[PDB]
Amino acid sequence: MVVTRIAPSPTGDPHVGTAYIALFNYAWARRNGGRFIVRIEDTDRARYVPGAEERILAALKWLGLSYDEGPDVGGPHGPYRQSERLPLYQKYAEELLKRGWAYRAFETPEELEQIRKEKGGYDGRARNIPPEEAEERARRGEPHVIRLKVPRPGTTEVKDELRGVVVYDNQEIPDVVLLKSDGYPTYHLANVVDDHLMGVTDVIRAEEWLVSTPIHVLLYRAFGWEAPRFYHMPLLRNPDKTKISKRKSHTSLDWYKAEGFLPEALRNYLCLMGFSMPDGREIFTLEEFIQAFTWERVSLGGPVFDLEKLRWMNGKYIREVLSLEEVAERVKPFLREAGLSWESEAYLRRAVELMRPRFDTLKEFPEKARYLFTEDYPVSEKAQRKLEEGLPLLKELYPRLRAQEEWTEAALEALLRGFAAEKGVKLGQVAQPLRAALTGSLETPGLFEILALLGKERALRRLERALA
RNA sequence: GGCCCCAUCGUCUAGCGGUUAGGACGCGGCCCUCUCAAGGCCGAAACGGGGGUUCGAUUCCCCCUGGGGUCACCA
Ligand SMILES: Nc1ncnc2c1ncn2[C@@H]1O[C@H](COS(=O)(=O)NC(=O)[C@@H](N)CCC(=O)O)[C@@H](O)[C@H]1O
Ligand SMILES: [Cl-]
Ligand SMILES: [Mg+2]
Repeated sequence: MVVTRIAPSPTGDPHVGTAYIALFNYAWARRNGGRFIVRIEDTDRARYVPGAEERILAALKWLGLSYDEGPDVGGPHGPYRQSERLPLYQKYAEELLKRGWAYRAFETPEELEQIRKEKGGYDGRARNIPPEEAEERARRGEPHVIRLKVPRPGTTEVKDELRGVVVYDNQEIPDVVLLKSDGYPTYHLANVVDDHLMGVTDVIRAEEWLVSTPIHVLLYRAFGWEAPRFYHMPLLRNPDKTKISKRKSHTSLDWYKAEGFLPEALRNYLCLMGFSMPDGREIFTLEEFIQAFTWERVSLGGPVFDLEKLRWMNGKYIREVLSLEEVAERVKPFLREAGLSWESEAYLRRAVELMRPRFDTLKEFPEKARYLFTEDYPVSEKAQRKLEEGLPLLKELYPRLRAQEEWTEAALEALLRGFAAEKGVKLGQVAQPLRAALTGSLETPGLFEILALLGKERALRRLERALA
């Protein structure tokens, strides 16, 4: 059938590139009624960042993905952490040794640096060590690595499902280290052994790996295994076209979550990076994505990750895809994180409704609608100016307001409209300064809905401090 | 620098021999209107260069340019 996987490396924050690739693997597996695996590639102890693994697993679930086999969901071919499979790689590295497909190299890091300076890259000198002496020197505990014994001279063909066949000259393929002197494997060894053992048949990873692929094709041969299909995706980029990175862009998924980006939108956005719906539609669900997926509709150029369009899409979701109630729920954490409180669910909901079209991130709601939840709100210089200029007519309106019994948006509007008429003045000349008195701002939702919201007492109690 | 991949508006893209080269973000204008948004309408904005193939190239082939990847006991 079809078995795909995402093989994150726990070395930092949950990378957006990781989500991007995981999405295409998830779609392809489901579209074929296959399996989607998660394998944690923690083989480099120097770059290992404790706490990374949980964070990446949480981020994929947050985005809406699900996996069938993995670290925390079990599976027939585990463990799903390479660090727990160490003995396994040893066994296969030694098997290559016997098949004559690899050799032991004893050079120190320093000698290798020197060889690289003279000949540029390892020259395979350890191949000239009699196999018996190599084995003997190993039993003595002498530190060493196992390298892939590339067939020289020759040519190695890689088949990319998206670009056709690409020919590599074995002279372009180094005798890569398979097993490190600390007994840990290199990405190359672990990847093939594990992809094979876990049944993967469709390898989808970014294009940065295409040139390493020939090494993998040769490993599958050395073991006498069948190679899976390869699909190399384009690399997400910084605005300056360089491979996306933390110094020039936001690459951390936990950053997007903390900024109030809806996971559904971030997901939707990531799908338009190298893929597009038949009918050009750009707002769609994860389920529609799976259903429409097709390699024929994948673009191969490296897409710039545009934060502005992401904000736009996030706002589109907030106002057209989610219900008023879903938005009101997702806003709470951000209200709490801002130290604001809401009286009740009804109040919150109405507040969110009034602001729905005025914020693109959940974090912006507490910011722009602060005056609706606390009395501790800023007053813009522009709002203060408009307040003083209209102070006189607000004083003449105050008594009319205190007299008003039906505190409804409809009633209030008819009241103020009439007040502006009799005073021979545009509603705006009385509506603008009242807005500043109530909100401390000049950019808010409709006055009547804002006036009604708090209730007669609350609204007037604030209008009074303004006239004071 | 060697090797490999890629190439339509500023950005994400549709196109898959013949189109007024379409859509989206963003940008400008207009309508809406009590502010700001949201929404609607209009607009400016692209096929990197040179060869070919073909009646006919954005599209098919070659070269150059640009961008990216890799040449690590990193992934
Ligand atoms: N800027 C970018 N744009 C788009 N995709 C990007 C990316 N950066 C990383 N990726 C892709 O995300 C997945 C995991 O990245 S990663 O944590 O560094 N780990 C690894 O690359 C290796 N553990 C796995 C390689 C493989 O899948 O065979 C891998 O599929 C990797 O290719
Ligand atoms: Cl990074
Ligand atoms: Mg145009």
